[PDB]
Amino acid sequence: MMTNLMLLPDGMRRWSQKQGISLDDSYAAMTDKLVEFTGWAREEGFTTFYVTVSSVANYSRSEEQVTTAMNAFTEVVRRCHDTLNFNYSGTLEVVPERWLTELEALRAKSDSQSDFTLHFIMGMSLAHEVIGIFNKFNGKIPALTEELLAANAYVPEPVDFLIRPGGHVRMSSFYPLMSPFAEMYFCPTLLNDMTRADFDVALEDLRERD
Amino acid sequence: MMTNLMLLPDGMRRWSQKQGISLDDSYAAMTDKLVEFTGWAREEGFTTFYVTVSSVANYSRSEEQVTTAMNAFTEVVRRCHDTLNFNYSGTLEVVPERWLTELEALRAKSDSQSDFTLHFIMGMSLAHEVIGIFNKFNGKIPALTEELLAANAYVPEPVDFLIRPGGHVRMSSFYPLMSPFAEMYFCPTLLNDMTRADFDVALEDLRERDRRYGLYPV
Ligand SMILES: [Mg+2]
Ligand SMILES: [Mg+2]
Repeated sequence: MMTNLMLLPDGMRRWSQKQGISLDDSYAAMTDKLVEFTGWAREEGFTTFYVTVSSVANYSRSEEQVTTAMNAFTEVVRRCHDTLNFNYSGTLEVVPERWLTELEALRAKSDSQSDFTLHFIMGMSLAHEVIGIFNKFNGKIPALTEELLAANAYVPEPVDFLIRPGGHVRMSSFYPLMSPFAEMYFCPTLLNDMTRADFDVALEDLRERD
Repeated sequence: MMTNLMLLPDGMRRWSQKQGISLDDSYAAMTDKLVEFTGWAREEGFTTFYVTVSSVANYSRSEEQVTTAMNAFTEVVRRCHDTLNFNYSGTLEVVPERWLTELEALRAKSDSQSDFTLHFIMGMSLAHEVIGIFNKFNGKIPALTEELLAANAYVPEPVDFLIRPGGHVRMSSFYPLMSPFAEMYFCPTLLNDMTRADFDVALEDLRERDRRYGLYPV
């Protein structure tokens, strides 16, 4: 029975400024924090933990900025893939090949028998998502159905809860297409400053709406 | 630089409970409030004021509830259409045809030369929107382009700012397809309790935000 959580990581540049460290070191703190967060989500019973790694727009950051971020996200998977199920999706054509190749090999040997999945979405953008689905089925089916759309969306199931730390109240190209009933939670805390208590009080807020 | 604004109306049933009045009278207050809000948005220089009238799910309400709501939204347009440009879009097949006929007549009588547009989206639901676009172009084009998608989405441009009163921190069926970087503002105030000051401080919050569009500052 799916119960799933989506995180929109944010605040690494601001944290690097706050701490007086490089962007690389802030993204290293992000890797550590996302491993923590993945374990919190698993402990809390979520069946999939979705992490929005990147938008299409993000890949127009500088080459160094893209490498910093993509390496830091991939390092989460290097550390976790042997003890959870790893999957990924998105507008893969904008993801630099080096990261796609590495993430695919990690996916291929990840722990497929795990009841818990870490799922990365890369290159998020509703317009690119819809264009890809259209082009796959164009002329090949009589009509698009809700089932076929759900089976081809980047996020493969409805998202129950979405958390965005870092102070910005916006989706920034990360909205999950097939989640009309998702509950959203925003907080100012930068991702790298989030504690388990911060996560727990976010879940109190999210769970106490229903 | 030009900006637009979208409002997600919410809170009519709770307001009827709070005020001790019928749902119909709460929707009458909503009509009054939306006429106010439309004027505030125009005064603030927004090019278009978008109102998310309904989701597809809304049309599973009772027939009386649907008529009450659709009449109350249409009354907004009856009152203001003569001095602005009115347009509408959405999953129109789920809207009872009476309202489509009246709204089309009001659009025809509205001021197409106006520098301000009131735009209603009805039957919002991204799955239905996408399915409608697919079925329109299926087998008729070699590939879907961003340009064609933008020209056929319910909301005809990216939305800069959207406001959701009523306390729910969620987008329901109302997230605008072609707005990756819309700023969202939520507040607990029920729509029918919102004052001009409430609107003004929402705009302070929205306008102060640093919009980055997925990039870092240069
Ligand atoms: Mg950021
Ligand atoms: Mg409501």
